[PDB]
Amino acid sequence: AQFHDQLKARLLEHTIPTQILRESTLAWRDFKNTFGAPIRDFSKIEGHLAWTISTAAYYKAGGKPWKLGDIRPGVCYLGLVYKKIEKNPQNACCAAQMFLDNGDGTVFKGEVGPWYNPEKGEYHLKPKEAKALLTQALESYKEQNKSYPKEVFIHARTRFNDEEWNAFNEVTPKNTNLVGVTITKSKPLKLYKTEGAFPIMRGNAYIVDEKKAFLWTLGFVPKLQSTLSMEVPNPIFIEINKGEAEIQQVLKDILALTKLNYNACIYADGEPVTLRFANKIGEILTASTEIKTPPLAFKYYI
Amino acid sequence: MKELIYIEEPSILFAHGQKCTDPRDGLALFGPLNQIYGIKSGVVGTQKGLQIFKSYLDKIQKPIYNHNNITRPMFPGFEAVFGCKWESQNIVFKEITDEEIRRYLFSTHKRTYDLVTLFNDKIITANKNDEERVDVWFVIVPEEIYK
Amino acid sequence: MRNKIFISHATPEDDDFTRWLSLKLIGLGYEVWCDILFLDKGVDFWSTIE
Amino acid sequence: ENLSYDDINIEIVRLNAIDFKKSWAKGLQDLLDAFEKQNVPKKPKS
DNA sequence: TATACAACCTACTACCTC
RNA sequence: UGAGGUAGUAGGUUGUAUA
Ligand SMILES: [Mg+2]
Repeated sequence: AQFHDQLKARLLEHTIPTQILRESTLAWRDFKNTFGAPIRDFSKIEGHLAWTISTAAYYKAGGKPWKLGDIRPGVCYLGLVYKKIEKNPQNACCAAQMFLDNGDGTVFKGEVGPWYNPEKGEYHLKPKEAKALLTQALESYKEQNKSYPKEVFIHARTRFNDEEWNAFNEVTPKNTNLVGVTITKSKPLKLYKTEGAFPIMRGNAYIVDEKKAFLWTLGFVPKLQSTLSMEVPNPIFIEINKGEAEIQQVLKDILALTKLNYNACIYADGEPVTLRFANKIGEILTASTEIKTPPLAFKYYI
Repeated sequence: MKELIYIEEPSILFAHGQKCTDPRDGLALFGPLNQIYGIKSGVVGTQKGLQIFKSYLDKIQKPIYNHNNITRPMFPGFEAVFGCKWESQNIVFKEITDEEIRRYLFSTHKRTYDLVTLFNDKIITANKNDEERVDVWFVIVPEEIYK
Repeated sequence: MRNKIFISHATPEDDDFTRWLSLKLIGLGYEVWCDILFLDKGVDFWSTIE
Repeated sequence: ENLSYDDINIEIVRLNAIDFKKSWAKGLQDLLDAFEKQNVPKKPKS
């Protein structure tokens, strides 16, 4: 992992799109091993390999393969991911933003300038950094769409304390609402099917409470006539930690966010992409030494 | 008995304002949204790396199939799908000599800095001291720089 | 200008009755549009009817 | 989608159209279903 | 500044490929 | 690192209650 992240950070310094391709991926039949058996056998997925590589190359060259259409107009989705640096053991926070306005165009960027927190644990933000984060996000949205958002949809893999929410409400304008959502991906629930030998279909949700629910983002998809996972699919927990919102719109937004994944050509992924891309940004940024103002575009990172 | 609710599947907008649920199928039927005329590439690596990249590009210029075509849709071909030209003729090579790696690679904290320095300095001097235009740079990592 | 009274018929037969009706109605002071009397020559067949 | 079924010119107004105003794929599938129904000849990875 | 316990958080290696 | 997933192994913070 040192090679990839260091290369991408030191070229981020110069804003040059790049793609790393191992020789084994492109020529797998030649690198035989253990009595004439390729280490990796792309004998039946070569078309999928071409799909993924071509889509990544097209996206990194300045083209959009597709766009999202069914998303609520006038909201911003922020995904916060914390990466620990143990080179003081500080915790760095990097975000990714997504909003749609003024022509049904989806603006998917990453809010960067990692905001640190000098504690061993404490996966939270101090008031100053939270204020800076929200101000930057709102200014970006207003610059793009010439107006302030009607609502902000903040989601993360952790919870929010009262300090962060107080700061967020302090920087929030007069007519903007905030909603906090936490997406945990390992809580032990498993719904086996009674009769068939195939897993539960994707899109099923259990509303345990007015503010908590489970969602099946994996499993059997009818169109593909196969499963997007293996063994038994695992649901993901969703909780409206802070703010007032309905538990159905949240789930629809989570699925909509799980749709778009420009790094691969698949039907969908288990987790929303706003957090995976933020995690990639975090790894790349913390692999380097110091960057004053990092680029926001996703081509340089992914 | 703890009823379950069902949420539909979102729709993504492809070209011509059309909607689908599988990006592969929508791309194969309608196509991308915007028009970039071509992809001018650049390759950094050994001569074998350039040969392998050229062979792969030649392969992907024409249709490919899988075992089953319902789970994994086939590949029509790059120009059929994306409408862009990405060919092996327009390649800007920057060769890494075998002696360079064989002397520069053989503490696993400085070697992984030195090799990155090699590749990045080549890319940067190509970007700043050349007239040609390259939009995406390809790094063909050999089989000894990963293990 | 909803004043005309459209009359439809068959092409080869059922024409004498239409002519009689159109003449009587025009004599009574109404306004009648018919394929027999009206529909000047050289005009598009169906666009004017529509 | 902005042309109602009640504003057609009078030459095809009595024939039922094929739906292409919502999704092109479903209209194309209807076209092939009709073509197979009426034995339209074709000459074949199709 | 530590023993024991629930509740959450991240970070690596190793194995499949429908 | 073409990607996705399933698991395993390690630690750490908070909250009591203790000394
Ligand atoms: Mg990638």
